[PDB]
Amino acid sequence: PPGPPGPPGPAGFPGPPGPP
Amino acid sequence: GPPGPPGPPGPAGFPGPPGPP
Amino acid sequence: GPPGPPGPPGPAGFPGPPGPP
Amino acid sequence: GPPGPPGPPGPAGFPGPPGP
Amino acid sequence: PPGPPGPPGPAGFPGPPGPP
Amino acid sequence: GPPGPPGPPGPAGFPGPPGPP
Amino acid sequence: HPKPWLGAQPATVVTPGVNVTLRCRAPQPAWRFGLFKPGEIAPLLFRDVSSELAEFFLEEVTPAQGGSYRCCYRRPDWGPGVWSQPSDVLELLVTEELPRPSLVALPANVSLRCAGRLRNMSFVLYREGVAAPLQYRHSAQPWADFTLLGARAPGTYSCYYHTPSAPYVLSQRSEVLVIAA
Amino acid sequence: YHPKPWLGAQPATVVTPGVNVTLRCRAPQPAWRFGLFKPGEIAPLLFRDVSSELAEFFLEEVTPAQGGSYRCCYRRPDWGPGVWSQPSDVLELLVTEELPRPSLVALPANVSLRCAGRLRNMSFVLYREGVAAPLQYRHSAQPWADFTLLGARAPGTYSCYYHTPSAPYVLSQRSEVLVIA
Ligand SMILES: *[C@@H]1O[C@H](CO)[C@@H](O)[C@H](O)[C@H]1NC(C)=O
Ligand SMILES: *[C@@H]1O[C@H](CO)[C@@H](O)[C@H](O)[C@H]1NC(C)=O
Ligand SMILES: [Cl-]
Ligand SMILES: [Cl-]
Ligand code: NA
Ligand code: NA
Repeated sequence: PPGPPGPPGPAGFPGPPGPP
Repeated sequence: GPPGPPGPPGPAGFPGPPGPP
Repeated sequence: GPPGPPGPPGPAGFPGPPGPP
Repeated sequence: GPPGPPGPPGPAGFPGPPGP
Repeated sequence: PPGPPGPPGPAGFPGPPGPP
Repeated sequence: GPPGPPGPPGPAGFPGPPGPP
Repeated sequence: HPKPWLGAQPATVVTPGVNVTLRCRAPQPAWRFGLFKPGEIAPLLFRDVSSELAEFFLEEVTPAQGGSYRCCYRRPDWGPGVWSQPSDVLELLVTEELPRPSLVALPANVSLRCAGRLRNMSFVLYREGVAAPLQYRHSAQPWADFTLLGARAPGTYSCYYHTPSAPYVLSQRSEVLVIAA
Repeated sequence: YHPKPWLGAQPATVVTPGVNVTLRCRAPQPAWRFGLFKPGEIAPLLFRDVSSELAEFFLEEVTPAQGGSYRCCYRRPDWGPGVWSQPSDVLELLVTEELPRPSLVALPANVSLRCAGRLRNMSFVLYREGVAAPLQYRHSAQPWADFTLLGARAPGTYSCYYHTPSAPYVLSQRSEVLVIA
């Protein structure tokens, strides 16, 4: 049988700064 | 046997800092 | 069957909140 | 500099009055 | 340089009166 | 320049426990 | 070789659900930054910003995601399996509420020690019938001694402690203390 | 005639700079010399033979400049001076740190979003703000992927990116946000 799914990839870097 | 699927894509990042004045 | 590779990193987060009025 | 952020919530109140 | 956080909030309202 | 004014006071706490008899 | 630096944002004491960021800084350029828990088989991998700055994003943490984290960096050049000296452990606490403090009178003014078992907390003291906090100080040490004036001292008192900045973690309120006349 | 050889790349044809890439040339008939062809300069590069019908080339920690159109030819000494096989199909190698951001739009009571780049065979991944884990992700062969949103729970702010299916992952810049009302 095929293996289990691997883990999720890490979380990305933070978003761009908001409007004023 | 075959390896499993690749893991799902990681979460999108934490939200940004607040904006300027 | 061996476990899958990790997923990819996620993309950048969503933009921050507005700055001061 | 801008105004500071809000303080934390206070703690739970004092215990009620002895009733009947 | 933002000001300090405001003071800690007040404690909660006094409890309900005690039972029989 | 100057520090900003202080923050607002926090919210009140949840009310207290029942009294004693 | 020499050990890196590992810090956390927005705080090392957080409520559950908060997004935490661990940042490791190497004192010399590296390729990899491992995050080391105790109890884990292989370390987890930071995401590089620079050769001396990497990040590990803890998405919406849970209590068990707390504990003792260390950072080691390495270069491919060093060879397999070898890492730098391990960074100082960053102790991360994730709880919805902090252990309640004790409020006691100490060994004519009167001093009241609100004492918990956690450092770098803000200690607040309440009088009953008086809404706003009576007194508060930041304490590095896990306790705060509040002095009261003898002639306005009798009354009922409680205290709690909390982290200094949002997202706040608050201690359960201490038991009530009565000062008699 | 001298039918074209087969030409493949490992671990991928799209990689981030610094990745050790291996090229394989396979010939339908036996040969000696396997020659690697990059429009620049005139003279071709040699493979390392492993047998008469398989030769390999190892591109050390590749740079963005080592990317581009490659073909492979094989020859035998008896063919005479300067005679090569029919060239293989172009192997397009792309070496980049980050892929161009896609556009994200809602197609003209269910709602469908399209995430579109220019590059073929990528996974596309749909994200909604406030939610951590990817909404949907699907692989595609066209430069885009359609995702269907239940009209009931459809308004909100969305973003998208795409990536390579396997490690070493190269990710695109994420799209500009898309607000549904
Ligand atoms: C590339 O290969 C060299 C040896 O040829 C090795 O030292 C290095 O670790 C490899 N780099 C990567 C990213 O695999
Ligand atoms: C944590 O970050 C995710 C994105 O990865 C976001 O959806 C979520 O709202 C954030 N939570 C908090 C409490 O900031
Ligand atoms: Cl007195
Ligand atoms: Cl009590
Ligand atoms: Na880009
Ligand atoms: Na996919």
